[PDB]
Amino acid sequence: NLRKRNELKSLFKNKSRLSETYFVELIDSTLNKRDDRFHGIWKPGQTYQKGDVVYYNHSLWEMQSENEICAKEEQTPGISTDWKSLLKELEQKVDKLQHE
Amino acid sequence: SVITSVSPKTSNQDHMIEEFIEQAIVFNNQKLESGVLGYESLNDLELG
Repeated sequence: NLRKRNELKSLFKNKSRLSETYFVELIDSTLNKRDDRFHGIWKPGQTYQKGDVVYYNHSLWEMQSENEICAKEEQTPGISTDWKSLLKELEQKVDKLQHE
Repeated sequence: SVITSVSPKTSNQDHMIEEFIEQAIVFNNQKLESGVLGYESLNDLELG
């Protein structure tokens, strides 16, 4: 949040010595997928925790279960009852009104 | 002047030839820099 690519690139030159403040600024300024809760695309074989956000087909899903889970091959967001999404609830509701 | 060779029966000097040994080698080549980025292996950066 603090710095840009052109500011971070300014600390790593050809004749300088390393220091811990450079890595502190490097770690704080990029996105930590564990601490900010965002993992990108769903993959089987991972482990997730309560609150994680994941993109599966055309929707973002938040995990509801409070204990860690192993992402199983044949359990996928939409099939299981761990995950949740609003773009599907609202989709079905509007489909219902359209049909009615 | 005309150039010729050295001989142990016209002078008392010869050509000096000895054997080169690999394990007894010493290098004479100093590093231009040390301890900074771009000049050391990743194992040797101490994060000063």
